[PDB]
Amino acid sequence: AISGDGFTWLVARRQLDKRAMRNDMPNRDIEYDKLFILNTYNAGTPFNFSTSGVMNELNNQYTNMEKQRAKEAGNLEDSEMTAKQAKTKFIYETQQKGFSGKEVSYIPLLAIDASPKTWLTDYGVFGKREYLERVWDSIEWKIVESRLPQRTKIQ
Amino acid sequence: ILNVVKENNDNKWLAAIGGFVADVVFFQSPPSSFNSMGDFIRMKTFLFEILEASMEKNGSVSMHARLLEPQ
Amino acid sequence: IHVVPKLPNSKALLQNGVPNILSSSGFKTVWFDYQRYLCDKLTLATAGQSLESYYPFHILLKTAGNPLQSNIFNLASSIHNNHLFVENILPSAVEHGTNSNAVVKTEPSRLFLSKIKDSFNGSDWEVVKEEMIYRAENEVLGQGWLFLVENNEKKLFILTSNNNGTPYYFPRNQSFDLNSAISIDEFATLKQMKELIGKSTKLNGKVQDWTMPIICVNLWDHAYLHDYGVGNRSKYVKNVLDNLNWSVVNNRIFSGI
Amino acid sequence: MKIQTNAVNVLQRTSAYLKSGLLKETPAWYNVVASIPPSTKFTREPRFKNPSNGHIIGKLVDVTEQPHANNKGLYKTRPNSSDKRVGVKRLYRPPKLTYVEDRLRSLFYKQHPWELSRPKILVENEIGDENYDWSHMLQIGRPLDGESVIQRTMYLIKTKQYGDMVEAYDHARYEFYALRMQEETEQQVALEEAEMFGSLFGVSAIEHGIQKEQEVLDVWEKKVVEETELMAARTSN
Amino acid sequence: PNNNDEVMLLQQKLLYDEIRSELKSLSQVPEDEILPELKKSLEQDKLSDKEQQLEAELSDFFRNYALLNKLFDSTKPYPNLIPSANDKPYSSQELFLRQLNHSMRTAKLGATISKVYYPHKDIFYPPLPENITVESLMSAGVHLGQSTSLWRSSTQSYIYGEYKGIHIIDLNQTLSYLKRAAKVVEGVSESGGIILFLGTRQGQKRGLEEAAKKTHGYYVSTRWIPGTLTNSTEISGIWEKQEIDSNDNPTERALSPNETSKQVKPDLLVVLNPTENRNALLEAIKSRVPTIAIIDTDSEPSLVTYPIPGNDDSLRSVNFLLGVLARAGQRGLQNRLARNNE
Amino acid sequence: LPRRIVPKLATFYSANPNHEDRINRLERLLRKYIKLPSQNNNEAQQTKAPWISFDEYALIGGGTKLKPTQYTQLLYMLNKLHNIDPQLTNDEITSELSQYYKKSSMLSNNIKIKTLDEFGRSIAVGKRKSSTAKVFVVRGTGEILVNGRQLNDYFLKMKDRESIMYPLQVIESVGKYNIFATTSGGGPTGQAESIMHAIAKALVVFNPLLKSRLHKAGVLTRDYRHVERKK
Ligand SMILES: [Mg+2]
Repeated sequence: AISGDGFTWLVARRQLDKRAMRNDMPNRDIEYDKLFILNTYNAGTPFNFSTSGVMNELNNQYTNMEKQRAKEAGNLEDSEMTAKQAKTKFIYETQQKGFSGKEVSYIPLLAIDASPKTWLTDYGVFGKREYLERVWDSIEWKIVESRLPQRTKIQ
Repeated sequence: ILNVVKENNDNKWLAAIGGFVADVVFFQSPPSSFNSMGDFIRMKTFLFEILEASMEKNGSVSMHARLLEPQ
Repeated sequence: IHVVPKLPNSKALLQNGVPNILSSSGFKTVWFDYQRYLCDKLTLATAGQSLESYYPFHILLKTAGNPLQSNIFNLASSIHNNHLFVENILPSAVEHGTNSNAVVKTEPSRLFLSKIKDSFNGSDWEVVKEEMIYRAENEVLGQGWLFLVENNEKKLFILTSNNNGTPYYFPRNQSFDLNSAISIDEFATLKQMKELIGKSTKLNGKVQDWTMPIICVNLWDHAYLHDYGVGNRSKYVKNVLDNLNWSVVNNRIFSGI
Repeated sequence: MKIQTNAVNVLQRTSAYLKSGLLKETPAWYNVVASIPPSTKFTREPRFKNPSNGHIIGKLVDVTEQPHANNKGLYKTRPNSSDKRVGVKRLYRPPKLTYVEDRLRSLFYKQHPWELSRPKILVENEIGDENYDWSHMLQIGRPLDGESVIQRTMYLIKTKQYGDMVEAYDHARYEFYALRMQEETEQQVALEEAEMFGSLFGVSAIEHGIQKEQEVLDVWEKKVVEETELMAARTSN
Repeated sequence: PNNNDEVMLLQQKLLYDEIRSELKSLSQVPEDEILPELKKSLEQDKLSDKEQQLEAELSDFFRNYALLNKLFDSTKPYPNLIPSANDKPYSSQELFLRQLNHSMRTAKLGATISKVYYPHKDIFYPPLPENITVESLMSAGVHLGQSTSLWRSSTQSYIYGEYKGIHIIDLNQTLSYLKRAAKVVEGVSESGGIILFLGTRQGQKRGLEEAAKKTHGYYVSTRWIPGTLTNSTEISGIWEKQEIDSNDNPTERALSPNETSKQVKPDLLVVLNPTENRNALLEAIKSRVPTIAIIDTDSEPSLVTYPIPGNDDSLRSVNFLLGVLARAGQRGLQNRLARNNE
Repeated sequence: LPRRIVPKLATFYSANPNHEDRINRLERLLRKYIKLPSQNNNEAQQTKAPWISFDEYALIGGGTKLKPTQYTQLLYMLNKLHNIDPQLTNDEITSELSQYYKKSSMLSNNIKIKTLDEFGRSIAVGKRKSSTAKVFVVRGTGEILVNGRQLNDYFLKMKDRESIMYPLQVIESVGKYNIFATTSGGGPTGQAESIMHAIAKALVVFNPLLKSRLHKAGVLTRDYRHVERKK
C-alpha cells in the first residue's frame, strides 16, 4: 500500500509503561506484551517513545503564544476557543496513552523496505508484489526470533 | 448517549456511535450532565473509546465503548 | 476506462527518449510503464462508480476533501502531475512526425520573465532555477513533485509536494513532512490552514483555491534513478529546468486576450 | 382492443383517393410507403423452446419412453390426466427466463449482507465492448463485486476445473476475500500516509453523521416540547 | 515578441482614464474660481501667429466633428472585460477567464476515457441504422417491457420472455422494425415531406427539438391539441406558412390568403409515447398520415403503420431510438440537397 | 427548383408556436453560455428590469393563445440572460434581449433635480383635506412664522404644533432651520398637517440621503382622505 518511501515493521510493544527506573534492567525492561505491524514513511522511526506528543507539545506552545497576544490586545477569552483547544488537547492526550501510563515503546523485529529504489531496478514498475513475495521467501527467521523480547506473562 | 438510565437489567448504557448502537461502560461514575439533561441527553455529543467489536450470528455488530470524559 | 494519452512524436520518444534529460529506457519507465500502471490502478479503483466518467484532474478535486478516497486522490493526482511533467519537458507538443522538424528553440516569454522579477524581488530566471533545485533537495526527502505555481494575486512562487501532492488545493499540497520534526513556524502554517478549512460552510468542508501550476518536475524514482542514480536527483532537476518546452509553459500563464 | 385496419392501409385508402380524383396530388410519403410495406398480420406466434435454459416446449413424453418403474415402484402403462389435456396455451405464454447465476447471486448476498451497501450503477456503458478473461477475477472496466465472484464461478465450472458448483463457488469466494483485503489496506494506508505529509480534511464521515443527527435532533427537541405542553393542557381538562 | 504592441494600447488606456478623472474634477469647481481668472489671462495675453493657427484649426475641428456631424447612421471575445491593474490581484471575471484557459489545455491531462456512456451523446451522436446491434439496444434498456400484470396480449409476438416480473421485448425484432422505420423516415425526408415528432413525457423535449432540427422537421413536446389534424383550420390556420425551394431556403414570396389558410398536413408522424397520445393516433388514421411509434408491451401495435417494439418509459431508450430515426432523416435530407447541387 | 409550402416555425403544431419558438431561442443562449457567471450585484438588487408587458408580448407571443404562465416563463429566462455579469456578456445575448426591453428611449423624464434658490431656501407645497401650505425652509436656529404670526398665536392646539415639528424631529434638525410657512383653506388641522407635509418635502433638498427616513416616518405621503358626499 505504501506509495513512496517507507518501511513495514514487525514490532513488539514494551510492557514497561511505568516509566519508573525505566531502561535499567536489560531483561525486566525487555518484555513484550503483544506484537504489531507498523508502517513508517520516509525517515520515520518505529520506536514512538522519542516522538509521541510532538504535535501536542507544539499545539500547547501555539495556544499559549496566541493567548499571550490576546492578553496584549485585551480580549475576554472566547466562547468556544477554551472549549475547542481543551477538546483538541484532551483528544491528543487520550490517543497517546498506554494501558498503564503513557510510555508506549516498540522493539523493531523486522523491516521490509517499500522504497522504489530497492525494487525498481530488478523487478520493474509492475513488480513490487513480486519483490514482496521473494522478500518473504528470503527472511531468516533466526535473526527475528533473536530480536524477540521475552513475553510478559503477567496474565 | 441515548438513555439517561442504564439499560434495564443491564449494567451498561447505550450510545449511538457512527450509525451503530454500542454498549458504553463508564470508568466509575456517570457524568453529571446525565441527570441535568435527562431525556434530552441525546442532544449532546460525548467522546467515546471503542474497546472491541464483535459479530453475532444474527448478523449484528456488538460494539463496546467507553465514555471518555474530559479530565 | 482511463487510458494512457498518446504523446506527440511517440516513435521518436520510444527510440531516442527525451534528449538531454532521459534516455529511451528512462522515458519508458516514467511514462509508458508508470502511466500505464497508474491508469490501470485508477480504472480498477473507479470502475463501476460515478468517478469513472471524470478526467483525473476533476477526480482529484472531487475527492480532495474525502479522507477515505485518498487512494483514488493519490492515483488521480499522480496521473495528472505526470502528464504535466511529461508535457513541459517534451521536445515538441506539435506532431512533427511527417514534417521531420529538428529546430525547436523555445525561450521564456516576456510575461513569464516579468512575473519572475515581480514575484522574486528582481531575481533572474537563472537564480530562481537554483532556488528550485535547492528547495527540491532539502524539502523532498523521498518521492514528491516540484512545482512553479501562480496564485490568485498574480505572484509566481515555488511549491514542493511529498509523494502525490496536488498544487491546486492547498489542504492537499503535502508540503510539510510530519514524519520528521517541524518548527513552530511550520506548525503555525498548518494551524492557520486548519482554521481556514473550518470557516467553510459547505457540508463537504471544502475551500476555494485558485493556484495553478506552470512548471512540473517529477521527483519520483521512476523518472531519474535509471539514468542518474541514487543521490544524483539534483543533476536531474537541473537538466529538466534547462530543457523545458516553453511553448507549453508560456501557454499556462494567463494573458487575457 | 380490436385489431385496427385503418392505420396500416393508409396507402390503399390514399390510392383510392388518387385513382378517383378526390386527391389531385400524390403525397410525399406515398412512394416511400409503397416500397416499404407495413406488417399487417398481428398474429399470435407459438414458441417451442425456452431461450434461457434450452428447455423444449410442446414435447409430450409417451408411455413408450418411460419403460422403467417410477420412484413409487410402479410402471406407467397408460397416459395420465395431465397427458390428456391439450397444452396449446404453453406454446403462446411468454417463457419464464431462468439462470443458474441467479441462484448464486442470491446466495452471495445472503452470505455477505454488507456487500449490498456498496452502491451499484445499473446504467450500462456498452455491453458489446466487454472483453473479459475470467481466468482471473479482476477485470479492467468493471468493479470488484459479487458479480465478479459469480462470473468466476461459472468459468471454473465451464472449464471443468471443478465439478461441483459449491466447490467452484468457494474457490471464487476466497479469491474475492483476498482482493477485498488488499483494497481495505490500500485505503487505510493511503489515509495514514497522507496525514503524515500534512494532508488536512474538513469533515470526516463520522463528523458528517454527527452534523446530520444534530439537525434532526434539533427539530425533534422543539416538537417534543410542544407536544409535552399540549398534553399538559389537554390532560388538565 | 509582440507584447509591446498591447502595452502601447494599455498606456493610452491608462492615460485616457487619467484625462477623464480630472475632467470630472473640473466639473465640480465653481466657474467663479476658473472663468474670471482664465479670461483675465487672455486679457493680459497677445495671440501669436502660431497660437492663431489653433484658434481656427480647433474651431473647424470642433465645427466639423462635433456640430456639423451625423450623431447616428441610417478582443472579439469578452470585449467588455475591465482588466485589473498589473499590481492588483485578479478580478472575479479574470479568474473565471483564467480558469477557462486552464480547462481547455491542462484540465484534461493525464488520461483519456473510453467505453463510458455519456447521456448527451445519444442526441448529438446517434449511430446509423446499419451499425445498430442487439448489444447497443440492450445497453439503452430498449428490451425492458412493462409488468406482466399490465400485459396487452396483442403484443405477444414481440415478447422474448418474462424476467423479474416484467416482459422482455425481443430485440432481434426491435432491430428489424427499427431498420424498417428508419428507412421510412429517410425516404420521407429525401422526398421533402413534413415529419412531425410527437412526445409529451417529461424530459423528451431536448431529443425532440434536435431530431426536428437535423431533419428540418417539426416537434410537439407540450400537448397535442385534439383536432390539430381533423380541425386544423380552427387551430393552425392563424399560424404562418412559408414557401421554400428544393434547398429548403425561404423563397420570400408573399403568400396569398388562400394559400395561408389551407391545411398543412404532416407527411409522417413519430410518436414517442403512443399510450398517452391516442388522440393524435386516431387523427392520423382519419387523416391518412402514416405513423411510427414505440410500442411497449402494454401498447396496441395495430394503431400505427410502423411499430417499433421497445421500452417507452426510459429517456435513454426513447432518445436512443429517436436519435437513430433522426439521423436516418438527416441522411435523407443530405441526399436530397446533394442531388440538387449535382 | 420545385417549390412547396411548409410551416414557418418548427413549433407550428404546438399550442402556441410563437411563444415556443421564442423560448427555444432563449434556451439555446442559456445553453451556449451556461458557464458564464452571474452578477454578484444581484445581491445588491440592481434596479434594472424593463421588460415588455404581458399585453405587449401577446402581440408577438400568440395573442389570445398566450397564457400567463407562458409569460412568466419568458421573464425567468430573460432575467437569467440579463443577469449575466456585464463584463462577461456578449453581443448575441444583448441582441436577443433588446427586442424584449420596454420601449422608452424616444421619450425622456419629467424630473429636474431640486435645488436651493438664490437665498438658500427650499420651497415645497403640501395639501391636506381642503387646506394648502407653501413653506420656505432655510438654515437657521428654529424660528417659525405661520402667515406672519407666531406659531402659538396661529395654532392654539399643541397637537397641531407637534405635527408641524415632527418632520424636523425625525431628522433631529429642529434647531437647524427657519421655517416661513404660508397656509390657506380648510381648518387648523388641515393647515397644520399640510405644513407638516410641505416641510418634509422641503427638507429632502438639504440632504437627499434622509428621504428614506422621511418616507418611513410617513411624512412624505400625501393624505388622500377628504369629505365624501354620501352615496
Ligand atoms: Mg411503457
